[PDB]
Amino acid sequence: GEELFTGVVPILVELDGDVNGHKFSVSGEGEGDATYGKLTLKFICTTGKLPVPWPTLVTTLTYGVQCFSRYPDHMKQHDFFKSAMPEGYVQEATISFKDDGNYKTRAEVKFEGDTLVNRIELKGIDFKEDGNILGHKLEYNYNSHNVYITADKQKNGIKANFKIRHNIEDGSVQLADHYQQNTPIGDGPVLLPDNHYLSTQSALSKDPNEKRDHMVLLEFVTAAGI
Repeated sequence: GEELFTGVVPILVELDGDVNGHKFSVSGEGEGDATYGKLTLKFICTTGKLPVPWPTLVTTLTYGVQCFSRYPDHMKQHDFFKSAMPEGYVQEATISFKDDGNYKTRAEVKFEGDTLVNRIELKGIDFKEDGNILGHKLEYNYNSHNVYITADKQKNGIKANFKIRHNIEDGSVQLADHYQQNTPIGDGPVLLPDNHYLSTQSALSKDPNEKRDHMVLLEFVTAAGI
C-alpha cells in the first residue's frame, strides 16, 4: 500500500458537475510525490467556462489526492489513504457554503495501472445568483488550512472535517464547511487512525499559453497532530 508511493506517481482527475442547471466537466493531470507531500496539477474545464469560481472546487478536486500527504515516520501507522491502495476507496463530501448553497460530491479513488485516478461527480444545489459563488466574487487564491481526520470503525474508514475561508473581492470572507467520509473498495486490511490533521498550503496560478478556462495548482500536504 505504502510501497506504491515511494516515487513520483502520475495523477488523473475527472469531474462531472451540475451546479444550478449548468452542467460542466473538469479534466486534471499531474504528479504527486508523497515523500515530500508535493502535488503539482493542471485542471482544465473541457466544456467551456466554469459556472463557479476555481477556488470553490479545490477541495472537490483535491480530497481524492490526500494519499499524497507526507506522513512523518512516527505517524505512518495512521495513514489510511495509502493503505487502501491499489483497490482504493469511495469517498463522499458535502461542501456547505454559509448563507448560500451546497456541493454534494462522490468520488472513486483507486490505482489504474501505475496511475492514481479520481473519478468525481458533483451536484451543486440552492445557490443564490447574487451570491459569492454564482456571482464570481471570489479571489483567485486558497488559504492554508488543516484537514481534521477521525476514524469510522463501523464503516472501516475515516471521516474528515474542516472550515474553508474563501477570500471575497471586497476584503470579506465566504465561509464553507467540508464534511468528508471515506470507505474502502477492496476486502483487504486498512489502517484505522487516531485523531490527527493534514496541514495544507496551496498556490493557485495560470498557464500563460492557455486560452481554456483552467487552474494550475501546487499543493503541500503534511500530516501532524500526533
